[PDB]
Amino acid sequence: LPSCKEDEYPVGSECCPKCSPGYRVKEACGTGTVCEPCPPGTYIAHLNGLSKCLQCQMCDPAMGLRASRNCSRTENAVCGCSPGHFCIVQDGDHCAACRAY
Repeated sequence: LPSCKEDEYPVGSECCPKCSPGYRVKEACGTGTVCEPCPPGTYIAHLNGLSKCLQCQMCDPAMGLRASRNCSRTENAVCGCSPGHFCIVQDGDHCAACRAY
Protein backbone atom coordinates (compact mmCIF):
# COMPACT_ATOMS: atom_id res chain seq x y z
CA LEU A 1 0.00 0.00 0.00
CA PRO A 2 2.53 2.74 0.97
CA SER A 3 4.85 4.30 -1.62
CA CYS A 4 8.49 3.34 -2.19
CA LYS A 5 11.13 5.49 -0.53
CA GLU A 6 13.14 7.83 -2.77
CA ASP A 7 16.12 5.53 -2.98
CA GLU A 8 13.49 3.04 -4.14
CA TYR A 9 11.26 2.35 -7.15
CA PRO A 10 8.39 -0.14 -7.57
CA VAL A 11 8.87 -3.66 -8.98
CA GLY A 12 5.96 -6.09 -8.97
CA SER A 13 4.66 -6.03 -5.41
CA GLU A 14 8.02 -4.95 -4.00
CA CYS A 15 9.86 -1.66 -3.41
CA CYS A 16 13.45 -1.97 -4.67
CA PRO A 17 16.48 0.33 -4.17
CA LYS A 18 17.62 2.60 -7.03
CA CYS A 19 21.06 2.48 -8.60
CA SER A 20 23.54 5.24 -7.69
CA PRO A 21 24.48 7.97 -10.20
CA GLY A 22 26.63 6.51 -12.96
CA TYR A 23 24.80 3.17 -12.76
CA ARG A 24 21.93 1.46 -14.64
CA VAL A 25 19.70 -1.43 -13.48
CA LYS A 26 21.24 -4.86 -14.17
CA GLU A 27 18.59 -7.00 -12.44
CA ALA A 28 15.79 -5.97 -10.04
CA CYS A 29 15.74 -6.95 -6.34
CA GLY A 30 14.62 -10.15 -4.63
CA THR A 31 18.19 -8.58 -1.47
CA GLY A 32 18.26 -5.24 -3.23
CA THR A 33 18.90 -4.20 -6.81
CA VAL A 34 22.23 -4.98 -8.47
CA CYS A 35 23.31 -1.79 -10.21
CA GLU A 36 25.97 -1.82 -12.93
CA PRO A 37 28.04 1.03 -14.47
CA CYS A 38 26.79 3.19 -17.35
CA PRO A 39 28.25 2.24 -20.74
CA PRO A 40 30.76 4.61 -22.33
CA GLY A 41 29.28 7.73 -23.91
CA THR A 42 26.35 7.58 -21.51
CA TYR A 43 25.67 8.89 -18.04
CA ILE A 44 23.09 9.30 -15.30
CA ALA A 45 23.42 12.09 -12.73
CA HIS A 46 20.82 11.04 -10.20
CA LEU A 47 19.63 7.85 -8.54
CA ASN A 48 18.29 5.50 -11.17
CA GLY A 49 15.60 2.84 -11.52
CA LEU A 50 16.09 2.54 -15.27
CA SER A 51 17.92 -0.19 -17.17
CA LYS A 52 19.27 2.52 -19.50
CA CYS A 53 21.62 5.47 -19.05
CA LEU A 54 21.32 8.86 -20.72
CA GLN A 55 23.33 9.59 -23.86
CA CYS A 56 25.99 12.25 -23.37
CA GLN A 57 25.76 15.63 -25.09
CA MET A 58 28.61 16.22 -27.56
CA CYS A 59 30.07 19.43 -28.94
CA ASP A 60 30.30 20.10 -32.67
CA PRO A 61 32.89 22.81 -33.40
CA ALA A 62 31.46 23.13 -36.92
CA MET A 63 28.78 25.02 -35.05
CA GLY A 64 31.20 27.10 -33.03
CA LEU A 65 30.55 25.00 -29.96
CA ARG A 66 33.27 23.47 -27.78
CA ALA A 67 33.07 21.15 -24.75
CA SER A 68 33.34 23.24 -21.59
CA ARG A 69 32.83 20.20 -19.37
CA ASN A 70 33.44 16.58 -20.39
CA CYS A 71 30.85 13.80 -20.08
CA SER A 72 31.50 11.59 -17.06
CA ARG A 73 29.21 8.90 -15.60
CA THR A 74 27.89 11.17 -12.85
CA GLU A 75 27.56 14.31 -15.04
CA ASN A 76 26.70 15.32 -18.63
CA ALA A 77 29.03 17.24 -20.92
CA VAL A 78 28.43 21.01 -21.12
CA CYS A 79 28.97 23.04 -24.30
CA GLY A 80 30.55 26.44 -24.68
CA CYS A 81 31.12 28.75 -27.63
CA SER A 82 34.17 28.41 -29.85
CA PRO A 83 36.15 31.69 -30.25
CA GLY A 84 34.61 34.22 -32.65
CA HIS A 85 31.16 33.31 -31.49
CA PHE A 86 28.95 34.33 -28.60
CA CYS A 87 26.02 32.39 -27.18
CA ILE A 88 22.50 33.34 -28.28
CA VAL A 89 20.51 30.37 -26.93
CA GLN A 90 21.18 28.93 -23.45
CA ASP A 91 20.11 26.27 -20.95
CA GLY A 92 21.81 27.30 -17.73
CA ASP A 93 25.44 26.56 -18.49
CA HIS A 94 25.00 24.77 -21.80
CA CYS A 95 25.05 27.00 -24.85
CA ALA A 96 22.84 25.47 -27.53
CA ALA A 97 23.35 28.11 -30.22
CA CYS A 98 26.16 30.49 -31.25
CA ARG A 99 26.36 33.55 -33.46
CA ALA A 100 29.51 34.65 -35.27
CA TYR A 101 30.88 38.07 -34.22
